[PDB]
Amino acid sequence: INTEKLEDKFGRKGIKFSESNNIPMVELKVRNGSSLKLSLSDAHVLSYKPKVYWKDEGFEEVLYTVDGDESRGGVGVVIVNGSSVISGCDWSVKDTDSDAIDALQIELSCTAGVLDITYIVSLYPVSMATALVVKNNGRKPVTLKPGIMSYLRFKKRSGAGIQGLKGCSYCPNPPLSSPFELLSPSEAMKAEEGEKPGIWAVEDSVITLLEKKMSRIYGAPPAERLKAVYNTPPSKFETIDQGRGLFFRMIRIGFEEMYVGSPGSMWDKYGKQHYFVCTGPTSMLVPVDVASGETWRGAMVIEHDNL
Amino acid sequence: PPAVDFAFVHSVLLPDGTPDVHWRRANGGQKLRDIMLDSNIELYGPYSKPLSNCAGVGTCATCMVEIVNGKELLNPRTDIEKEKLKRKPKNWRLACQTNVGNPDSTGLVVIQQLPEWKAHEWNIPKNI
Amino acid sequence: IAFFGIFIAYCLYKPFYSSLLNLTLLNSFQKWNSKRIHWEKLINFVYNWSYNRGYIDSFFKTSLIESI
Amino acid sequence: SALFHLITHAYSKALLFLGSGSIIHSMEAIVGYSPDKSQNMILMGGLTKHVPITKTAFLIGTLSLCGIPPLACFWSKDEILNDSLLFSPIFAIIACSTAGLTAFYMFRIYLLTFEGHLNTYFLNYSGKKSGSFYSLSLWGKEEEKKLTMNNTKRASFFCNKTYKISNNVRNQIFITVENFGLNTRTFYYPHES
Ligand code: FES
Repeated sequence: INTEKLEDKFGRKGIKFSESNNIPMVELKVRNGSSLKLSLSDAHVLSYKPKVYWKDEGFEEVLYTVDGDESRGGVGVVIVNGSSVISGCDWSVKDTDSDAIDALQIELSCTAGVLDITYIVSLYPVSMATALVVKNNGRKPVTLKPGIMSYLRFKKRSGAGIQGLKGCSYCPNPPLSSPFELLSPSEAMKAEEGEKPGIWAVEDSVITLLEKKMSRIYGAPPAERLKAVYNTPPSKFETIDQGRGLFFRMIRIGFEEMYVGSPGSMWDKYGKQHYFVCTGPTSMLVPVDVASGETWRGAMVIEHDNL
Repeated sequence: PPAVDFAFVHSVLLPDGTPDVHWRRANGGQKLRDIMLDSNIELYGPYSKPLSNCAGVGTCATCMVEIVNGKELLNPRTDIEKEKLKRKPKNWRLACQTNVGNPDSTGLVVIQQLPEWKAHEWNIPKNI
Repeated sequence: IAFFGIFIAYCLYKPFYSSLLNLTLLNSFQKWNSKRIHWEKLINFVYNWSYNRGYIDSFFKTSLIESI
Repeated sequence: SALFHLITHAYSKALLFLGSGSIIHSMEAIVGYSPDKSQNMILMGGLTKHVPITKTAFLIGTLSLCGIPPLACFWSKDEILNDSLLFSPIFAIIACSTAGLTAFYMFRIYLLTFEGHLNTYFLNYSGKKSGSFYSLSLWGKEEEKKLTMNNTKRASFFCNKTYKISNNVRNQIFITVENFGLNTRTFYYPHES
């Protein structure tokens, strides 16, 4: 049980490390009964149960993961170049002395050669914050494309929206290839109503439904090349459930575009309950190049205001 | 084309602790409310519901926005902004009564939306 | 008619994450009224009415107590 | 019918006013004592989660004013319109229109207060609640010792330069000094009266 060693090294009052089925795992429980389960050595956060209702067991599950297969399910961080750079399962904790009981934070760290991709999973009493930060060490600027693919579950198949991506343009674009996929990038654009290529369209719906196949990316990086005003897309939006009365807000920091993916009717090909949505911030069309030695940051924050 | 460069700093800081700037492009000067509504940025806040505001005329003090670096291309306070708000830091104008100028206009006005419910003060350099 | 008033209140003020209506209809509501030009006069006049208090208080405080 | 309408109204709207006072004295803990804040229905927002008994009271009162038949008082207004509509054309259809308007504004009053998010601690509007929540950054030891006094981040320190325009930088250097966290961090929620 190496997680026992990590617990007596960095375990705190609200941080509990566990090891079962040879999976190193950690649970973060802040004062208000909000739980957060993270699988160590993989940079894959599985379950997130924040206190939504004011009952005793009012906390509800947010991230869609299947029962026995933690490999396919939950929010996960992703890096490509054009292949998955962080496919190595070499993540290790760095520090946890974060706050008293109110908010907790785990600092995973790996190394893909010249890149020190360190990674922060922070629990505040209403929010997950999944925050990547990389740093070059070699004498080559890298052309990586990062992303943080979250998989939010909805109780009702019809109760699905995002509520606030209007006004900003989008292109239907496949997702980034993840080790924690639910649909492949080739089938996410298949069996529709958006056309596969990067055709651009201004959104004219204050809350875009997630009933159909349409899996797209909001942002105009062609105008980002202008580095004028360029109409920066909204850095936050209200994803709603509407089967049960709650919602969430996905705040992006550092990332440039926002990917959304609706499985449509083909969620029955994988799962039988809790129809989900694959939403995450990315820098996918125009990659990010840091330097031959600088650092770059990017974070995604799910927060609720029901409490 | 003649493009006026808005910024529209949000009142709520990001979880990082840094403000978010959105850089809306909207062309010309007609009305800052109609610009922020046509270009879809949060002007009202909790008054964004339909009848919770006067919807452009100026009878409520709801679409107030703190504007800094904006002594260049604005209309002056039209005595509704000078009366419906009376004791404010004077960088605060009502978006639907103010006007950023005429079509042939370029500028870098930065307009912190929702000055109420904010944490920062903006430390404007003293005038004159 | 009472349920109609209830519904006009519900489709506006009830939020999308807790309203029992279908999202496919709630989006078409704002799609049909994304212009806000015919509502930018109706809502304007209703708020002017409710804020000037029908203008009757202003009429009395201009022509009845100021007259006195 | 006038007196039955008076009885049901004086037992319903009095209930609504007592519910409004309980709403108010729940809201004073949020916004302090200011009738432009502690009675402002817009930033009342969402109180079904916090004050359920007052929610049920105000809901029953407003539904009694709208004339709900089984669990409320429709029959007073039923007799009103039954004795009114076969009297005159002027004082009937406009009375029904004002009854519909009554349903509308009373349910607006109910919905803007109770059903929804709080609209005062809402993290899309209230920056004070955000600064109180995120007591630590999302990077730990990196990017700063902590940052207060963030400057005009118009370029976001991303080596961005401007094209042919009026101006990009100038003698305008304004330090957007943010507030702090981990101070008066409680910010209690509205408990029941
Ligand atoms: S909306 Fe009423 S003042 Fe601008």
